[PDB]
Amino acid sequence: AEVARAQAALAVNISAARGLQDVLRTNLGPKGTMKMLVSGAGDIKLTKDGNVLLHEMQIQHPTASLIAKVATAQDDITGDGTTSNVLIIGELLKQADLYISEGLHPRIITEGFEAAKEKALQFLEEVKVSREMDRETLIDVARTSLRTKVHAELADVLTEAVVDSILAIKKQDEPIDLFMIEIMEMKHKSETDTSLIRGLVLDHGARHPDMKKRVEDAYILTCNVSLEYEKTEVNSGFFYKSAEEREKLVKAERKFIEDRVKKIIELKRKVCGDSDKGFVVINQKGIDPFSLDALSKEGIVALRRAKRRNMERLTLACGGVALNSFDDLSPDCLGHAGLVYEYTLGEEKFTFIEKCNNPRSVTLLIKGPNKHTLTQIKDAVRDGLRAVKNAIDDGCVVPGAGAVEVAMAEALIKHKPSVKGRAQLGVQAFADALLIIPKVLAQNSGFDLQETLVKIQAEHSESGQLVGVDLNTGEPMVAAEVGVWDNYCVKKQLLHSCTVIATNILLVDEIMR
Amino acid sequence: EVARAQAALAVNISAARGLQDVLRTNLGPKGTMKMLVSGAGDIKLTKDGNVLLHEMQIQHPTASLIAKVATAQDDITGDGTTSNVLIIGELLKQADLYISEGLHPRIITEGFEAAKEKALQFLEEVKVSREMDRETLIDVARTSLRTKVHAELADVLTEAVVDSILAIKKQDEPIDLFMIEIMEMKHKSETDTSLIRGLVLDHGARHPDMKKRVEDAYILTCNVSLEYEKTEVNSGFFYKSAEEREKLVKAERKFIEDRVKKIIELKRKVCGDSDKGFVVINQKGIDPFSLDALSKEGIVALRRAKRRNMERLTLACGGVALNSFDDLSPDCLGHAGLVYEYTLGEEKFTFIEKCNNPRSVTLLIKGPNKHTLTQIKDAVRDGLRAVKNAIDDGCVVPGAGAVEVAMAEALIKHKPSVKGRAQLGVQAFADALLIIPKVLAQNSGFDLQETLVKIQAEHSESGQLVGVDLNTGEPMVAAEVGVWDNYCVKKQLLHSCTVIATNILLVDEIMRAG
Amino acid sequence: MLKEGAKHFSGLEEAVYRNIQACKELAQTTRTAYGPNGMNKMVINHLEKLFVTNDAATILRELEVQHPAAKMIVMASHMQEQEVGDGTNFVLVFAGALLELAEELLRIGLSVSEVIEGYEIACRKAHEILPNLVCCSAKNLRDIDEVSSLLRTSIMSKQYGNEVFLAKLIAQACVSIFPDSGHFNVDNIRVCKILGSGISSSSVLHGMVFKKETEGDVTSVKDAKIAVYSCPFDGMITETKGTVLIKTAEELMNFSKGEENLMDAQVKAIADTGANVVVTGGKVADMALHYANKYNIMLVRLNSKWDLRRLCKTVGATALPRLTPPVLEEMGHCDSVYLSEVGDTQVVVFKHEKEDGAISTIVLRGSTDNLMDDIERAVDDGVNTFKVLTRDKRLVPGGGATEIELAKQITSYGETCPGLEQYAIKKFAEAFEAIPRALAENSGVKANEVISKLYAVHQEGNKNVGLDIEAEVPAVKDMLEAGILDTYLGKYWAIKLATNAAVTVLRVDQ
Repeated sequence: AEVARAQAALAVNISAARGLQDVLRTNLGPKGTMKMLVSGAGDIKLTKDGNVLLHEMQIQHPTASLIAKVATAQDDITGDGTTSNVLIIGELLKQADLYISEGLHPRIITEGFEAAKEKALQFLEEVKVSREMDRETLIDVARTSLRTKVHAELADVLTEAVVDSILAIKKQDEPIDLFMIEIMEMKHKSETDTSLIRGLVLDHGARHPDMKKRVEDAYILTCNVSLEYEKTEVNSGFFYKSAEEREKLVKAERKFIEDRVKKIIELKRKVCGDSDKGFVVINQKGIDPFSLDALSKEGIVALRRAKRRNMERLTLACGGVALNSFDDLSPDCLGHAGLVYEYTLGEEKFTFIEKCNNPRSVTLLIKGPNKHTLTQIKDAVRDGLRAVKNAIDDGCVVPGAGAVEVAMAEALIKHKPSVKGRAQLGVQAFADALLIIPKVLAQNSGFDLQETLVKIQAEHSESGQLVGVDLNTGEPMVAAEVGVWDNYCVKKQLLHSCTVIATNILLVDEIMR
Repeated sequence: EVARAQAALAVNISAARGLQDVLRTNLGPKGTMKMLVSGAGDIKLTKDGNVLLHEMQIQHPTASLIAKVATAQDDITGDGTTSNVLIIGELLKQADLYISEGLHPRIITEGFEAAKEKALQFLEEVKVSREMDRETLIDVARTSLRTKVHAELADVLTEAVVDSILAIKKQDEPIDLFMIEIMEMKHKSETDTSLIRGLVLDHGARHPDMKKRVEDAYILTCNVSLEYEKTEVNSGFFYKSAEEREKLVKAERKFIEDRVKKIIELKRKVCGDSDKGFVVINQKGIDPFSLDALSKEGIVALRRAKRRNMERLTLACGGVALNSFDDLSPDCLGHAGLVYEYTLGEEKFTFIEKCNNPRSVTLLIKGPNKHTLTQIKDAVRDGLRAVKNAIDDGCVVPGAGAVEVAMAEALIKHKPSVKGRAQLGVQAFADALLIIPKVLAQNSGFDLQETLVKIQAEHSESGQLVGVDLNTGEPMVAAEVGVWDNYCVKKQLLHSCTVIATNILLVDEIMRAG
Repeated sequence: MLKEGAKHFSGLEEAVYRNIQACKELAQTTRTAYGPNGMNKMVINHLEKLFVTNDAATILRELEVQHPAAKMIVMASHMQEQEVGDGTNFVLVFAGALLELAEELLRIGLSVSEVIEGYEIACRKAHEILPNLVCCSAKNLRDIDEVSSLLRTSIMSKQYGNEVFLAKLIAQACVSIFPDSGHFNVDNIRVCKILGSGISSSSVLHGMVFKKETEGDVTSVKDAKIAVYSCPFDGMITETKGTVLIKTAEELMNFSKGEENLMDAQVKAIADTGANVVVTGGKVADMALHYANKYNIMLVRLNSKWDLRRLCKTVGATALPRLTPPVLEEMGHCDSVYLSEVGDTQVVVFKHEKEDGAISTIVLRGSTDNLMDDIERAVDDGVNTFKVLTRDKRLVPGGGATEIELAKQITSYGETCPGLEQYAIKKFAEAFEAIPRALAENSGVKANEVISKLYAVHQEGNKNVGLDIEAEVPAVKDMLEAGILDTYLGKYWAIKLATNAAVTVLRVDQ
């Protein structure tokens, strides 16, 4: 079959690499924009996240393979640098391609990349300082982290709720949040808003007037296999088949209901006294109006529709045990929630299980009237938290906003590699690949990239002042000053995926078809 | 037809490379010859930048425009046109890269100039003031001829070069419009390159055996008619008057045997013997029987001379010019300590040689008489102007890129402005310098990168001027090597490279119309 | 170019690819055109004249090529032939062969100067061991078989069949008659073909052979004051009149009568100018001729410019139209001026032969000129293959034996030398087998058979090939030991001249 040979085998690779990469430069930093990718769903995705648009819909390329490979882990490792991980290699390549365009080995030009990344990783290790887990210190990062991920006003509006999520951690060890992400979504009258709630919240509740609003002593009966059955941990069968069967089926349900609500109410009677202490059954299916009423007059707080994953964080928050039945139970299995509350904002009834015995979780209620809003404003949350958590997860952090960028480039002293130009050339595209971070930011504003960038060097060419593109104005700033800082996980890891994939290019000297 | 701005600049810069690239060895011994059978449609051979330009009918304005200013250096140096084109388009390569990324075409053109200076300042800084001896000029001779021809061919050439200019250095004339007398000769081989401190006489006298070896040359360069003409000629000519023709027949040979006796007496006055050689050279025809009278007197009486030769005869000999031989003192005619009347082929080419006070020195080459025999003549002749510059400038620096890096270094080693703005220009500017050795080294050998990091680190380690082995690709101390840049040559083309590269960067449209 | 610009028909493909092939096809023609061969190549002139030759320049002169590649080099074989006889048919093919090794080196990616010099380097090395290849020298230029041994070669180097008696008759033509000490004359030695008899019947008449009719009575004296005239008699009459015949009638009878004694006048003034023979580039005039028969002036009714040339050349003659009583300028040279019949045609003969003015004019009998021409082609060379103007020619093996000798030698050195220089010097000693491959074809065998043995014969300076069955299986002839030898000289030239261009012709990409 068809074999692509030599520079033809090289071209479409670097061609589909850099060009599609060049497609993406509307973004990466608050001076970047959102980028619209409509998936097969007809969904409107306006995103500044690089990790996102790769996998969703990307013009068919063999090169579309390795790009989806690396920037995945970039969102996986850090959560940021993903919008960053795009723009490095093309610069590196466009610069490196010259040497090959000048007839030098992708082999030897590989070897300067590898050699150069060290002293930048060194520089990263050098130019970083410990940027403490203090929320305000993380704010400046969370401020800036979401910026490279998304729009400032969106990067900003989350930064409040963002670090608070990573603030409630138990000394959790993750670079990212898991349980601090509890995504509640409401159709709102404000497109961008998020309600940050500590601990788990349940998707839907069940409200009843006799049902206690805020339960400070809450013995949590997690519930399943609902009132439609009679003391069964297994869900039984139904006959709706014939219009007559539907009639004779649903009447016995009351008794099936009656059993469980009974089993429920007397379970409150054991542990809680009669109504004396608050009580909560959480019925993770619907709550039948009798038992909805009958548990309510009981003093029980009966909760409709908690998720199986809500079930999962449920018994950890109250520190209790889940039950798949409504039925009399050892009191230990009833979880004690120092707070069970249920909050109805509009249509949705948000159960607040608070004073979570494990505050492994917090809850983010995502707002928007519109999908793309509700879609996107959720997106910024998800990457940024993962990113921003690195600011708390790593006491070390490292300056963002270009401050460090021109430095390693200045310090690289490409002639210092003297061996061939195996290194000495591959370091040249390297300092170039370094500065794409100030470029696009200096780019996206007025002037040029260089016009500001050439300041940034000549500015930091006065050494020790770590200067970079002021994130929005495309003009100089010192990123160490404001605290605009990219995660120790952002900047350290990023070079790794960058150096290897552009190398993978250079190691492919042939593509058969 | 029109192309705007960006589209205007492409046709400019795009036209340069391939054009430019053909010359990637036009310089040093590695320089590759190029043959026009197509220039006018005629078989030829050439290496020079400006010359090859004009030689080919060159259709593109890009090709067209520099040849005009490339005429300047080839006028001045004669070579480095063999060079300059290379930095120029590589410079053109640089500026676009900004505008490619985007940047204003002004500021890049703007940023070349302090660059054009700080580098020219480096010229002041690098220029190696040398005290010219024939040997120094020998290696100056061969560095321009290596650019031209074989260093082998540079050898027999070098002699006459540094020797011809050697007698004009006596004259203390820093330039040579004399001792530029060159001769080509019938031979199987263009190898022969001969040096006559005097002249060489194309025309032979219609009478052989007059004085075949003129030892003492007493030269009256004479417009004189010793052929008035012998028979019926009236004013010297035929006409419509018999009455005048009837009177005008006899005085002819009388006016001639006059000038015969005017030479006869002159010879014996100049000589009194046939021992001391003697020469008469007519700008016109002479009677052979006049000659016959004179050829037997010890003269070589010559005819139909070329007024140009008369000069170097009148000058390098200190010769003289009259319309009447009369008698003149023996010394009253200019002199060449020997005259050698020389036939190779069927024509005697008389060497009036060691012409007393030569201002002119004659360079004979014997050859197959092809554009081969041309490819040698041009070769020496710009080196002549090149080595002439070494008379001009006391500063000659080596070539082979020993200059470029160290020059390209500083302005790159530091932003000479410490502006990105200028460095935009400068990084564009100071970069193109390296084109010459880096291709030549790779033309001859290994990738530029090594020699570059060599020559740089070398210069960085040395500061000694180290330059390519132009058939290897390895840097060698180019001063000692002898590949040598007149501070004349390099500085000019530097200016020449940049001074054009600006307003041509500034052509933001071209309409085809006029 | 990419642009509209400049002037080139070489470069890129052309330089590498197309010039080499322009450097190929004609060398490809010359391969069995040189050396012992049965190859034959038909050619038509601007005359449209059908003719066969294994000589190049004949073929060459009418060949036009947009490239200089094929174009420029042919001067060398001429520059060669300027020096000598054949070996010229070898000159180019030597280049073309060794050339296309470089385009391979260009495929192998070897630099020009890197490709260039090793040849040039070894071009010496050839010339260096080339004297070591002197297996003999030329003893008696007077001897026939001394000379015939050689002459057979360029003829062989032209064509295989007729070489022998040619090599005989050419020394029987007495290349002897000159010292050839630095004095040798092919103006005094001319090949003049009688159309008639045989070519084995072809003779050599020492003294000018002019097959042109000896007109009327022979020379006044044998030291002939010679009047060579382009148009000595154009007629003395003009008949223009009333009728351009008669109107006043007796005015006619004047000039047709008054014409002829003006031809007498001229002819008497041929006897009066003193010419012992008058020579008419123009026509003879019968009354004049009759007067020239009275005055017994030898005449030539009609004279080729070629005639007039050699006439004007050697006599010191000047061919002139004369409507006047003639003037000797031409005068004499030749001290015996005769009439011969060879092929039984009147041969105007001029002989002064001094060993220096010595005229030995080959007179070719034959019933075909194309015959006597492709003959004269090899005959052109043999005399000037004989013409070295070293009486001692340092005779080196003929036929190409010296080739394989240095094939081993210089590639063994080409082995020893290092670098990319190697194949440069190595391809050099590989340039020989081309003709040992070329003639091996017309011989009827592959060159490996040839060359392996031409290698396995190792150092010989004898063992070689050509058109032969000895050239077939054995890969052995005596291209020395049989009497087939070569002057040391053209070797140096056939070597050197082609090496220069092959180097040079590539370097120009324009």
